[PDB]
Amino acid sequence: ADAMQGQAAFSELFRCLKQVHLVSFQCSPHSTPQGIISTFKQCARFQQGKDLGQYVSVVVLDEVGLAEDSPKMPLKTLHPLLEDGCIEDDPAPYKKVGFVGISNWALDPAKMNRGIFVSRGSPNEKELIESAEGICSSDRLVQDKIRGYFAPFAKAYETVCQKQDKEFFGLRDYYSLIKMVFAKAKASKRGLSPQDITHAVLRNFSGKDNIQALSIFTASLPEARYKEEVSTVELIKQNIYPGPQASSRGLDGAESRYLLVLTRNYVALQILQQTFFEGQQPEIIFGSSFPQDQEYTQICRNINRVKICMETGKMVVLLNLQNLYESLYDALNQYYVYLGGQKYVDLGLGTHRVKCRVHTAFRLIVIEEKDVVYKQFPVPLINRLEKHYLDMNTVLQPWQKSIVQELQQWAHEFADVKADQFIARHKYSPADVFIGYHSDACASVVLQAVERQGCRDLTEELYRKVSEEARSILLDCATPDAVVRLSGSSLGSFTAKQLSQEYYYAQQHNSFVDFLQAHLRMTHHECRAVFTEITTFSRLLTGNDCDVLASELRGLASKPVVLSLQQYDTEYSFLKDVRSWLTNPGKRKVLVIQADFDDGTRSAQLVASAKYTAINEINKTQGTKDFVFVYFVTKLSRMGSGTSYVGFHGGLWRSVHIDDLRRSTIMASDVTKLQNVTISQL
Amino acid sequence: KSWPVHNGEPVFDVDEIFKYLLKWPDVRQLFELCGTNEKIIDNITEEGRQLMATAESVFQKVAGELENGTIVVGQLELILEHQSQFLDIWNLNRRRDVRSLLKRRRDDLLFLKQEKRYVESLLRQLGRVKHLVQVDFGNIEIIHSQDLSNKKLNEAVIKLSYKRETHYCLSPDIREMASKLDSLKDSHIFQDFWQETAESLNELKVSLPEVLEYLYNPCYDNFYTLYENLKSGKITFAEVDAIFKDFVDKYDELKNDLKFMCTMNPQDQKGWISERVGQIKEYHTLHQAVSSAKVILQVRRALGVTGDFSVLNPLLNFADSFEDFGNESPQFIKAKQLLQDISEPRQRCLEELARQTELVAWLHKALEDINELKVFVDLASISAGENDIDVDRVACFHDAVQGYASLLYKMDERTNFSDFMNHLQELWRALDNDQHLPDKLKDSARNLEWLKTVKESHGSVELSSLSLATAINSRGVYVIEAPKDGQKISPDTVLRLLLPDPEALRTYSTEELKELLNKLMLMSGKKDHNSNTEVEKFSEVFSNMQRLVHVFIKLHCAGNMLFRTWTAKVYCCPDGGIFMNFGLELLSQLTEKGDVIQLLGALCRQMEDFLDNWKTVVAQKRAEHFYLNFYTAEQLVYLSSELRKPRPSEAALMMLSFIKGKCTVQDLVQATSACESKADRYCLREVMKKLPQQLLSEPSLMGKLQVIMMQSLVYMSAFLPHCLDLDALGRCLAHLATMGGTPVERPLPKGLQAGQPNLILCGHSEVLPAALAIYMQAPRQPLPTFDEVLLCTPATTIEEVELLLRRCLTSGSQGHKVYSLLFADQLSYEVGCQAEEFFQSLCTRAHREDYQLVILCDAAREHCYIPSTFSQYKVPLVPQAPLPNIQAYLQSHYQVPKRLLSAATVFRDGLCVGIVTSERAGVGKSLYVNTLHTKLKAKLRDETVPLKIIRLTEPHLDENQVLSALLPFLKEKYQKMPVIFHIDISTSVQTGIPIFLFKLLILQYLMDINGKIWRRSPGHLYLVEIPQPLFKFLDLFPKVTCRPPKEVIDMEPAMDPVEFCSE
Amino acid sequence: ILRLESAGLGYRVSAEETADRLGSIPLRQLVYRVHALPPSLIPLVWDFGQLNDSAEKLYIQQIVQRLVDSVSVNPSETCVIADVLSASQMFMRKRENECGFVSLRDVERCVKVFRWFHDHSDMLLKELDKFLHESSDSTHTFERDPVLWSLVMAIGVCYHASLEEKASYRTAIARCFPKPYNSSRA
Ligand SMILES: Nc1ncnc2c1ncn2[C@@H]1O[C@H](COP(=O)(O)OP(=O)(O)OP(=O)(O)O)[C@@H](O)[C@H]1O
Ligand SMILES: Nc1ncnc2c1ncn2[C@@H]1O[C@H](COP(=O)(O)OP(=O)(O)O)[C@@H](O)[C@H]1O
Ligand SMILES: [Mg+2]
Repeated sequence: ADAMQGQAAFSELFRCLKQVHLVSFQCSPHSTPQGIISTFKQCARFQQGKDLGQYVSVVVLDEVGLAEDSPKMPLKTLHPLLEDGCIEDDPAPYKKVGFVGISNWALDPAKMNRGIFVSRGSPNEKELIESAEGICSSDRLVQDKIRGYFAPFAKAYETVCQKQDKEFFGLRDYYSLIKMVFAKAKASKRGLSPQDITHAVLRNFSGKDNIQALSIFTASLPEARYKEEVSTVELIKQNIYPGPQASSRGLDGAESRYLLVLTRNYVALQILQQTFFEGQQPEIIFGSSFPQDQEYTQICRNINRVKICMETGKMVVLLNLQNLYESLYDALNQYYVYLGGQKYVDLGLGTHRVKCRVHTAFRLIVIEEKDVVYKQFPVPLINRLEKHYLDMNTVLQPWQKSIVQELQQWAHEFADVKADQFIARHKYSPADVFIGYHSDACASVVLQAVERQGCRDLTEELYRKVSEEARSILLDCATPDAVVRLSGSSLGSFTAKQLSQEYYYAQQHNSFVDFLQAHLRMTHHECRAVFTEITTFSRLLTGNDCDVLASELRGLASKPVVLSLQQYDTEYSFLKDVRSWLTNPGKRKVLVIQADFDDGTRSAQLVASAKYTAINEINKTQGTKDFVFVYFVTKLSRMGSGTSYVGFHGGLWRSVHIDDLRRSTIMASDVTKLQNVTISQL
Repeated sequence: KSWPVHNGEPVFDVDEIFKYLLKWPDVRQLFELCGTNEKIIDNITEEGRQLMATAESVFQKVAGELENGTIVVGQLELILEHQSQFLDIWNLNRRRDVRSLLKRRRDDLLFLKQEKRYVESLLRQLGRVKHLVQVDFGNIEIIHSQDLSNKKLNEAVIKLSYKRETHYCLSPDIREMASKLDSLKDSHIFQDFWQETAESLNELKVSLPEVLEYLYNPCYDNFYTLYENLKSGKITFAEVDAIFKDFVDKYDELKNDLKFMCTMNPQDQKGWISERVGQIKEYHTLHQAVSSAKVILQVRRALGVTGDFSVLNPLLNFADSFEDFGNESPQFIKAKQLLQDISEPRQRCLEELARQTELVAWLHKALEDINELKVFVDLASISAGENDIDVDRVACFHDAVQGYASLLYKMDERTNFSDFMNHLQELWRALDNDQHLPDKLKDSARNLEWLKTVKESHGSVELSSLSLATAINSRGVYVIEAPKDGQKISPDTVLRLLLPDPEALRTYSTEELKELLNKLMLMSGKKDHNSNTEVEKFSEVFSNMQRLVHVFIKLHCAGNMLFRTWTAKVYCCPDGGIFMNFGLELLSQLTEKGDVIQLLGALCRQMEDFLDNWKTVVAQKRAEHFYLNFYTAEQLVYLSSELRKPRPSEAALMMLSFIKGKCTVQDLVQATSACESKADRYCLREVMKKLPQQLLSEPSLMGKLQVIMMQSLVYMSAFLPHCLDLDALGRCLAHLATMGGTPVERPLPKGLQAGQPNLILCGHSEVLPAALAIYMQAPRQPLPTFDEVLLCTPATTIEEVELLLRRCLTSGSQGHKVYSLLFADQLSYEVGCQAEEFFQSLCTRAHREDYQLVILCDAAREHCYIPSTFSQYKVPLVPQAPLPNIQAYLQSHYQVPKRLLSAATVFRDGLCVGIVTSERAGVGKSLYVNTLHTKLKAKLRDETVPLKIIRLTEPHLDENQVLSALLPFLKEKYQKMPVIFHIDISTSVQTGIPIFLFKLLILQYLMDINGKIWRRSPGHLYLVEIPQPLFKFLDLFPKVTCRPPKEVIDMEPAMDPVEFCSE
Repeated sequence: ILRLESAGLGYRVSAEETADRLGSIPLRQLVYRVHALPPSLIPLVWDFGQLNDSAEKLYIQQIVQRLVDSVSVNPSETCVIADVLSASQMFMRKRENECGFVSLRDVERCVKVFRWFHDHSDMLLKELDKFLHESSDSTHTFERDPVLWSLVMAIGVCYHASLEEKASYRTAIARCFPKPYNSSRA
C-alpha cells in the first residue's frame, strides 16, 4: 500500500506501475455478505472516474479465514466479485477490482481457487534462523553477537508450539523476542546479561498458566539461567515506559506490542491507577453505560479519542476489544507508513480506513478477564498483544497478604459485638458495620494504604504505619453508631477510645463542609487532581445547600454546581455540565455527583461510567494552575442496602462514609459526649 | 507459624524444607539458642519438637549428601548462594576442617560451570551453520539437553588431576577448541570466517573429530594469518572493504572487538589499536566523500546550473583507479581538511536533493522567489485532502522548502569554496532541528503530480469534510417522515437530512451521514477549537436525532396509530427551532426555537416516558379485552387503521377470521356500530374544545407536548378520528367473538392438570405427534391455529410468546382451550428468561384458574433456560396416540365438506392437503401435481384456475419467502374459485421442513410479526413436495407417493395420458 | 488435508462441529466445495475430456501464440514457452493431487503475467543489473533474454510460489528450458 503509489512511488520500478488504493474490510465470524458487497461497491466507486490502466483499488479481507462458517454464509459473493465485480447488472469495466485475501486460518479452496493460494506453511528451523537473520539485518555486529541465541531460541519456540494444543503462541512471539533482544543488546553495546534474556523471554512468552516457558527457553540455554526473582509489576512498567535512549535514533523499528492485562473480578484498573500511572494520567476508552446511548456514536467517539491520544502522545487504557478490534486491528499490528519521519497507522470505522498519525510515545493497554480472553478472543489478537497477568497476587507481596488476612480478622471482630444494653441478639457481619464491605475489600484497602506511603522499605518501621493507615482506611468508611458501640465489641475498650478519638479529631466526619475545610487547607503530595467519593444515610443535597456552602466558602471554593444522575441520559449532558463547571475562572473548584441507590431507577450501574467520564474530562480540560475537587455522593439505606454496596474501589478514589451530609446545630457534633452524659444531665 | 504453608501443611518432599532452613534468618538463631543450652529444647511443645525433628533430619540428610557425591547440584547451588548461613549452621551443628572443603567445592563448581559454558558455546558454534553441515555431537546432544536435576556423583572428580564429567569430550583437544570458541564467541570477523570455511564443504554428516580438522583448523589458520597481517599492518584495502564493510561509524564496538582479538594471543596492546582504527575511519570517510562528491557532480550535470567547483577532479581521478597498499600520503591531508569532521549522516540529505533534479527545477520554474511560499501553502491547503496524510502533505512541503531554501535559493552560478562551506554549515545548523527533513523533501517531491495540479487547478467539486459539517450546522434540517411508500420502516429509511444552498437540494441518508461521521472523526485536527466544537455539535445533534429515530420506530413498532404520520423538521442552526407536525386537519404545528441539543434531549425524554406509559396502557387494555391479545402491536395498528374505513382491506378481514371465522364486511360494520355510544362523542368534543386553551397555558413546547401526549394517552379517539383506539378495538374484537357461535372445547389428557402448566419431554422426533395426541382427544372439532399453538423456533420474538401466555391467562374468552408451546427449548436464553418473568408477572396479577397450558420440549435439550427452570411442573407421561389414529384424525379433519366448490374435489375424496414424495427423485412428483391439475380442469369447465409454484431452495428454510409469494394471491376474493397451489422444495432445506409444514398445513397459518396473516383456506388445494428425521414426520399428512418404473412393475398405473399421447 | 490444517493456525472451527457438510465430510476440505447436485441432475451428468495431456501442449501453444502478440517478441520461443508451461502443468498433475486442479487455467493467467512482464521488460532488468552489480559478483551479471526472464517470472508467479515441494517442480521444469536457465538452481 505504501510502496506502489502511481507517481508518488519510492523507486523508478514502482512509478511505472499502477496506483494502489486499498479498502480494508476485516472479516469476523458474525460477518454479512452485505458488508463485503458494500466494500466492493466502495472500491469500485473509488475506481470510477480514473484510468483503469493506471489506478486500481484493492479490497482487503484481513481475516477471510474467520468468515467461512457463519450461519449467514458471508463469503459467497466473494467468488463473483472478482470476475465481474458487480451483481444484477450488465458486466462492464471499472467493476473489476484488485483483491488481497489475507487470513490467519486455512481457506476453502474451490470458491476461492481462481486466485492463487499462498498457503504459507509453518517454518522449519532453517527458515526460523533465516527470519532471525533478516530481522537482525538492520545492524551487523550486534546482529552476530546475538547470532548464537538464534539456533536455540527457535528450537525452544518449536517445543512450545509442540507442547500445547491451543495456539496461544506463534511467530509474532518469536519475532518480537528477537526484536527485544536486539533493542537491549544494541543499547548495552557490551553483550547480553542473563537478566536481559530472562526479561525478554518472560515478557514475550507470558500470560498462559500451564506453560513454564521461561524454564523451557532456559533449558535450551542453560547458561541463561536466572536465579533472582522476577515480578509482573516491573514487567508492566518496562512494557509501558521505554528507555531514555530508546526510540531516539534515526527511525524507530524496535518496539513492544500493545499490552494486555489479564485479571479477574475487573481489578486490574485499580492497581494500574494506584501504582503505575505517574506523571500523566491515562484516558479510559470504555463502553459508557449511560441509558439509551448509541453504541455506534459511542465507539466513533472512542476511536476519535484514541486517535487524538496518538496525535498527542498520551496513553490509552481500553476496556473493550469485542467492538474496538475491527477498528483497531491494523493499529495493533504496529507497522507504520512513514511520511516525513512520522508514523501513520491505519484507523478505520467500518469501511473507511485512513492513515492516522501516531506519536513516538503512545502506549495502548487492554484490560480483560481471563475467561473471556481464553474462550472468546479470536487467537491472533492474543499474539497481536503482549499478554501479562496482574490481578491481585502479583502486586500483593506475601507480607501484604498477611496484612489483608489480619485486617479481615480485625474487621470480623469489629463487627462481632455482644452488648446487653438492648435486649436483642442481632449478629453483625462486617458488611453491616463497614458500609461497602464485600469480602474482597481488605486487599483493596491494604493496597490503597501501601500506595499512600510509597516508601515500601521493610526496615521494621513501615509495617506498623501501613497497618495503622489501612486500619484508618477501614474505619474512615464505618457507620458512627457502631463506632460508639465499639465498647462491647471484641476489640475491647482502649481500642474503641483511640479509634473514636481519631474518628473525631484526626478524621473529620461531622460535616461535608467541615470535610472540605479540613482537606483544602493542607498541601497534598504533589497531586494536581484529587477526588473523593462519599457514602451517606442522610438526604442528598437539594440546591439550597450549594448557596450556603458558597457563602461559607468565599475564599476556598469556587461557586460549586450539583448534578444528579437521574437527569443524565447521555454522555454529553454530563460532558457539558462538567465543561461549564471547568470553564468558569477560579481555583479549587467543587463538583458533586449524586446517585441514590435506594429508588426506582436503574441509577446504580451508571456510577462507574459517570466516574470514568468525569476523570476523562478532568484530564482533558485541566490547565496547569487550577485545582479540581470532585465529590461523588451516594445515599444508602440503613435497612440493608448498606450491605449489598460493593465498597472500596481503587485508584484516585477514597471511600468515606459521612452519616450526615448537611449539618445539625441541634445535636452536638460529638456522640461520645452524649455517651458520657445522660438525658437528665442534659 | 513459620512453616511453608502451601494451602495447609503439605510437604511430601525435602527440597522446600531445605530452602526454608537456608533462607529464613531466624531458624539460624533458633537452632543456635536451642543448642547453646538444652534447658530450652526440653520444653517447647509436642508438635513443634516433631517439626524441629523433621527439619533436623532433612538437614542431616543433605549434610550427609554433601560429603559424598550424591548431593544434587540444585541444592549445591542453593548452598553456594547461602554460603554464610550454611557455614554458620554447619559450625553450630558440628557440636551435634570445613573452609578447605568449601573452597575446593567452589573451585570444582567453577570448573563444572565453565565446562558447561564451554560445551554450550561449542554447540552454538556447530549449530549456527547447521543448514550447511550437520553434526552428530556424540552423546552431549542429549546430555546437555537434560535439566540440572541429575546427580552430582557423575562428575567423577578423581586424582592421578583430570576431572571427567558427564559431557564425554573426545579429547582435551576438543575441550581446548571449545574453550577458544568461547573466548572468541563474540567477534563478527570470526563469524564471517566460520561461515566462509563452512561454505567450503559443499548434506554431509560430519562428526566432531573431522569437524576439528575440516572446519575449525582452516578457520584458525586463516584467523592467525589475518591477525599477523593486522599486527604487521601489511593488509590491503580490498580485503578491508570486503570484510570491515559492516563497521561503518561504529568504532567503540570495533575497538572492543580488536581488544578481544588481542586477548586471543597473550601479548600487549598499547600502540596498535588507535592508529589502525583511525586509518579504518579515514578510509571510510574518504569513500563517503567520494560518494558525496559523485552525487554533487550528478546534481551539477542534471539540475541545470553549470557552476564551477574545479576542486574534486583529482579525487574523481583517484576514484576510478585502484591502488594496493594499507598505509596512510600526507599531500592529501590539507585538501581533506575542509571535510575533516563533516558527519556520517546528512549525506542522505544532499543526495536526496541531488537525485531529485525535477523538484528543484520545477520550483525555480514556478515559484522564482521565497515570498510566494506563504500564499502558496494556503492555496495548496484547500486543494489538498481531508485526512491526515493529505493534510500533512502541505506541512511536509512547507518544512522541506523552509529547510532547503538556504542551498536552493541563496546560490550563485559562480561560488567560492569558503562561502559554499559557510552556506552548507548554516544548512546543517537548520537541518539539526528536523533530522527527518530529507524524508520530507523526498515525500514532497514524489507528490509532483498533485503539486503541478495545484497552480493550474480549476474549480474542484469537493466541498470538504468539515465545511460540510459547517453546512449541516448552518442550515441542516433533520427530517423524520416515516415514509408511506412501499419501502420498509428501518431506522435508515425514516430519517433524512436536507441541505439547501441557487435552489438545488441534496438529501443525505443515515447511511451517508454515518459515512461522513466516520470520515470526520478521523480527519485531521487544526489545533483550533472551532473545528472540534462544530464537529462535536454536529455529532451530538445527529446522536440525539438517531435516538429520536430509535424511539420513534420503537413507538411505531410498539404501535401508536398516532405517530404513523408524525413528521419533524429539526433546524440544527442556532435558535433555528424544532418544527413538528401530525398528519391531521385538527392539530396545529408545534414549533419552538432556542438551543436544539438540550431541548431535543428533553423531547426524547418525554417521548420515552410516553412510550413507557403507552406500553403500560396497552398491557392494561390487552389484559382487559383479551382479544387485542391475538395480534402483536403491528397487526393491531394495521387492524385499527383499516377498521375505520368503510371497506377494510382483505388482509384485515383474513386476519380477523382468526377471532370470528368466515369474517365479512357486513358483520364487521354491524359490530363496529355497537362499540361506541354518544357519550364517547360528547367526551371527544369536550376534549377538542378544552384542548387549545390548555395548550396556550405553557410557553415552552415541553409542557405543551407533555399535555398533548397525556391527552392522546387517555383520550386517543379525539386525536386521530380515522383509526380506532385500543379500547374501541377491544370492543369490536370482543363483540365479533361473541357473535361467533359454537365455542371450541378441548379437554386435557389424563395425568395433565388443567390448573398447573404441564411440561413434557418427548424428543425431537415425537414433539409434533405427541402434541397432536393432545389435540385429538376432542375429535370432530376444527384444528387449532397460531393461537393456542406456538411452534416455537430459534430467535422467536418475545412479544409472540408473551401474547400466547396472555391469551392463555385472561378470564374473558368464552371457551376452555389447550395452549401448547411446542419446541420451547430452541427459544433463546433472553427470550426464555423474559417469557418466564412475564408468566410469573401475569400469574401474579390475575387470570382464570382453569388454563390448560402444555409445554412440549426436546427431551435431549433440557439444559436451556425454560426447561431447567420448569423442572418442578413436569408430567412424566409423554402422551402419545398410535400413528394410524393421527393419520385418520388429520385426514378426516382435512376433508373439505361437500357443496363447497373446492379444488380438493380433484384429490382423494377432498383432503385439500397432500404430500407427493419419492425416496429417489426424478419420478413424477411434479408430473403427478400437473395431472391432478388437468384432472381438475376436466371438471369445473371454464377453469381459469391459477397454479402458484413457490420454489423453496434455500438453507435454513424461511417462512417470509413463502408468505411473500402467497401474499398477492388471495387478497382479492376473485380467485376464491378453486385454486391449486404447488409448494416445491429443494434438497438443501434440511433444517426447516417440519416446523414449516406443521405451521402451514396443521396450524393453517403463516404470519409476519410486523405484517399481515395468511390463513390456509379450507377449500383451496395444496400440494407440497418433499425430498427424502423427516421420514417419520412425513407420514402424518395424507401422502401419495410415486416410485420408479422398476419398483412399480412388480406390485402393480404409473403412466400418464399426456406424455404418451405426445409424439 | 493435513497440510491445509497445518496452514499456520488450523481452521478456526474444527471439522467435528463445522456446519458446511455435504454428507459426513466437510465441504471445506474438498477440492471442489460444490454443493450436492440434486437428483434428476446426477442421473444426467457426464464427464468431459480428462485432459490426457497429449493435447495440452497444443492448447498452451495456441494460448501463448495469441495472448502474447509476438509480432516482434520472438518467432521460435513460443515453442519453448509452450513446452515449459505444459511441463509445469504435467508436474502439477504428476503429484497424485493438484493444488486446485488448475489445468489450462493457470496457463491463461501465467501467459498474461508473462505478457505483463515482457511489456514491462525494459526497466526491471536494468535495475536488476544495478542491484547485482552493486552487491554481487559478475556471475549474476549476464544478458537476460526479455523472452526467457519474463517466462521465468511467470512460472515463478503462477506455479513456483504456491508449492511447498518446489524443488521437484524446479528440477522437472528446468529440463524443458533453454541453456541460460536449464538448471533448477538458475
Ligand atoms: N411416469 C412418467 N412418465 C413419463 N415421464 C416421466 C414420468 N415421471 C417422470 N417423468 C419425466 O421425468 C422428467 C424429470 O422428472 P421430474 O420433473 O418429475 O423431476 P422431479 O421429481 O421434480 O425431480 P427433483 O426431485 O430433482 O426436483 C420430466 O421431463 C418427466 O417427463
Ligand atoms: N480446443 C482447444 N485448443 C486450445 N486451447 C484450448 C482448447 N480448449 C480449451 N483450451 C484452453 O483452455 C483454457 C481454459 O482455462 P481454464 O480456466 O483452466 O479452463 P476453464 O476456462 O474451462 O475454467 C484456455 O486458456 C484455452 O486456451
Ligand atoms: Mg420438485
